Amino acid sequence: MEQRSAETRIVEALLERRRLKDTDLVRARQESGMGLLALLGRLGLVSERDHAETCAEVLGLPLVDARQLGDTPPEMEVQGLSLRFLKQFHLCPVGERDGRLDLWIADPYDDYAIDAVRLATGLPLLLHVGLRSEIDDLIERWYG
Ligand SMILES: C[As](C)(=O)[O-]
Repeated sequence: MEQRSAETRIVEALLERRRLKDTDLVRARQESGMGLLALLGRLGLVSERDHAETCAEVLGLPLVDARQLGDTPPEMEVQGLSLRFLKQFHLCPVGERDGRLDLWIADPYDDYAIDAVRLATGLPLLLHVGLRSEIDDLIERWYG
């Protein structure tokens, strides 16, 4: 159906909301490997909060914060996700309710990562956007 990419719509919304300066965006254009929004985050040009916010607006997804998560994992399995994978992709299973896996995710526009999670777990997902470092903190607190 194919109108514009989720990343493109997020970048456009960052500009329009003035969470990103057009001068900064023009300077950003690879090469660590690095997606555009990744590079903006790494150059210090978009805050984690405004990244999360905008991802949530564009994709219509709920936002979840660190107040909402307890000190140890809730219960449930969950297969196919190594601790390393969680850390690399910055996402974290946080619960299972009505036959769906609640997944806290930094980069909900990344269809490669999501399709990886869908295939590895074999579970239907419910995506919740979280600030990158908050997800990282929970992964470590809950594991390693
Ligand atoms: C470890 As889980 C599926 O119960 O957040």
